[PDB]
Amino acid sequence: VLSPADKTNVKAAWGKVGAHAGEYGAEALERMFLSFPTTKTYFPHFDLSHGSAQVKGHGKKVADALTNAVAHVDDMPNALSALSDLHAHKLRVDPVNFKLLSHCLLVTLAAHLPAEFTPAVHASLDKFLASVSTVLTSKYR
Amino acid sequence: VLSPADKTNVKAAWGKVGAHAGEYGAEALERMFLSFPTTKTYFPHFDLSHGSAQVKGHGKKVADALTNAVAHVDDMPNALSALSDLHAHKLRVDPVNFKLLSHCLLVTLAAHLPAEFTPAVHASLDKFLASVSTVLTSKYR
Amino acid sequence: VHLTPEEKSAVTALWGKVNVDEVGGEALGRLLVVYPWTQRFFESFGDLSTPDAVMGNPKVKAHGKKVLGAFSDGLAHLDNLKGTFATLSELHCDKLHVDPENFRLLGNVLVCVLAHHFGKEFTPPVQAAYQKVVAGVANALAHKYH
Amino acid sequence: VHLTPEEKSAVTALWGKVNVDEVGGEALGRLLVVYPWTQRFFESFGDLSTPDAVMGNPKVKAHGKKVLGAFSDGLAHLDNLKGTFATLSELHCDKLHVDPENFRLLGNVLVCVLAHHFGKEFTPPVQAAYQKVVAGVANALAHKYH
Ligand code: HEM
Ligand code: HEM
Ligand code: HEM
Ligand code: HEM
Ligand SMILES: *Cc1cc(OC)ccc1OCc1cccc(CO)n1
Ligand SMILES: *Cc1cc(OC)ccc1OCc1cccc(CO)n1
Repeated sequence: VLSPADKTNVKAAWGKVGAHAGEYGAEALERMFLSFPTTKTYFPHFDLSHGSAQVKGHGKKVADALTNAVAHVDDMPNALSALSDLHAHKLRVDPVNFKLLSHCLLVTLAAHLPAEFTPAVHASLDKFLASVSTVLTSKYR
Repeated sequence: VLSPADKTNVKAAWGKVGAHAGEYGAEALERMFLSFPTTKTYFPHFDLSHGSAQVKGHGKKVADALTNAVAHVDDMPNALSALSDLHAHKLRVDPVNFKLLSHCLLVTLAAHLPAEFTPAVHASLDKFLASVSTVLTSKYR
Repeated sequence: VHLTPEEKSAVTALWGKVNVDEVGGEALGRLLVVYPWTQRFFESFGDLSTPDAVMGNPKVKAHGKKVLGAFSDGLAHLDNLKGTFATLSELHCDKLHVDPENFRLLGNVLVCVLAHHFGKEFTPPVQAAYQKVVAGVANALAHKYH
Repeated sequence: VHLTPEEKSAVTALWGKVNVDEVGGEALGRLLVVYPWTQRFFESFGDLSTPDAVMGNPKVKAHGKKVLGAFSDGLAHLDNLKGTFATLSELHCDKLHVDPENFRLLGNVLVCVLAHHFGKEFTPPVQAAYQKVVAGVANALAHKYH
């Protein structure tokens, strides 16, 4: 459950990401694949080589989804319904994996936007990603 | 995130508790205190001996809070704000302890309402308690 | 794991009444239903599309029986769970790469199933004793990780 | 005993640039701010009521320095993290009863702090190496639980 300050912090920090969302999305995925190799098994037919065009494209997909979630932080279940169908119903992604990607997203943010990554914003972004992960790993249809 | 089905499953099942609220709530606590001793550290001022009248009374408050949660399943953050202030702001209970109590509540329900504890109902009850747990451990004000 | 002689007797008395044909399958089945992502490890088990499908699945019941048997062996060697589960640990950790938290989940699902089958006979003291056992088994399974 | 020759070189090289008086305090401070329930273990540390209060608390900064010192001890003995943290494991598990999940969280907060300080220098390969270190430190500390 996000506080008003959390919502404020998420929107401001993600806004600062701006046009780099796709770039950061891809970096977070690469960090996850390299740091936690087991996560690659969820993408059996992907070209996960470094600099992969496919991973670049997927990073943009992931980033755009988060942008959408940020715009509907008060109505995520409805906004991310289709993504939940995919991750929870079809892929049945183990929730531990969402913690891994959530952590890599934070590492990516901290590596690119140091001035924005304050303890308070860090805390807010963590809750937000945990919230998003909860929605995507739950079957609520 | 609970589905319309989870909500109806929880209402039907928990609805069977009825006048057994205090009994089941007390039993769930006793099971937690006995199975996971570390949980007792949150109740240093309590008489935690078995049969304890203090535990019996507290068991009733816990059961009644759950009944209230079931009734406000669509707006738990709002309905449980007072309890969140208590468990997340004041007591700062480690979330792992909520998983333990949730497990013990499921055990108590299974031991008393075998007909109600179907696999699907078991799944819903688990998600419901995880949901209540999240609200009680989040600082959203 | 350290079980008082009174706890050992209580645990053993209960376990001797367990339906070895159904308990294991209901535990594994509930695991798959309550934590659906665990289904990803049983691709070849056929139909797991619905709760009834999972619970009645012949392969689920048969595999759950093996799981139950592993717990029975664990109860027979509480003084040496790490060695008893060495083989199984290599399998679940090095090969399958099962996240440790899932071992804990199954252990507790089993506890819920025992509670379901024995009702009031599954008292708080008996449960506490079983919690020590499942924690012990869960730990032993994930030791190849440590 | 895990960890490749190249990962060790990467960890050692980056660590030689880490400010031992700051990073630990920043990591502990953030742990307390991001996962508020951890504040309960530091009741005597004073004001922890706000992010600024936490990050400015001298006791938090001082303790973080000891924590970082321990991480350094581990990095100097990467093949024996179990032994390096044996005593600390007794304290955190037997005495303080800190749930092991918290050890993992501190490890990842440390990683976030390293990323924050090093920026581009904290490359995916460097992070992967560090994930192995913190996972090993976390498991070593939870040893008394195994
Ligand atoms: C912050 C959390 C996450 C977000 C916002 C997210 C978002 C997305 C989006 C936008 C897609 C594209 C859907 C489409 O093709 O229409 C996708 C696909 C996918 N995601 Fe995620 N995801 C998240 C975490 C994860 C995690 C942790 C895993 C597993 C380690 C995962 C596994 C997959 C897979 C396997 C696909 C499908 C790839 C394919 O086309 O074969 N996702 N995700
Ligand atoms: C979702 C499950 C839980 C529910 C619904 C719940 C509900 C409640 C309720 C209704 C009260 C009484 C508040 C009042 O009227 O003043 C309470 C108090 C308390 N709870 Fe919980 N609780 C839950 C989980 C936990 C856990 C996991 C712990 C710790 C292991 C815990 C520790 C406490 C303590 C220490 C008190 C204060 C008792 C006192 O001093 O009077 N609770 N809880
Ligand atoms: C913690 C309690 C557990 C026990 C005691 C247990 C026990 C067993 C046993 C006895 C076997 C058969 C090994 C053989 O015949 O060589 C087995 C296999 C297996 N287990 Fe577990 N298990 C546990 C948890 C898990 C969990 C949590 C998962 C994952 C969600 C899992 C996934 C598997 C898989 C995929 C197999 C292989 C089945 C096949 O394809 O033949 N196990 N387990
Ligand atoms: C995983 C990495 C960790 C390391 C390397 C570490 C290291 C240390 C060290 C070196 C000490 C000083 C021991 C002494 O001289 O008495 C200590 C004390 C302590 N640690 Fe940790 N620790 C870790 C995680 C945690 C976590 C996650 C918590 C709890 C959330 C925690 C809570 C404490 C407490 C309460 C003390 C005693 C503080 C006092 O003196 O009041 N530690 N730790
Ligand atoms: C608020 C929140 C916190 C955590 O842990 C930090 C996990 C999940 C979560 O909420 C997910 C969420 C968001 C919106 C709506 C619903 C259910 O209607 N759940
Ligand atoms: C739906 C749900 C599932 C889990 O399982 C991990 C945890 C938490 C959660 O939802 C919490 C919740 C409930 C109601 C409203 C909100 C935020 O408005 N969060």
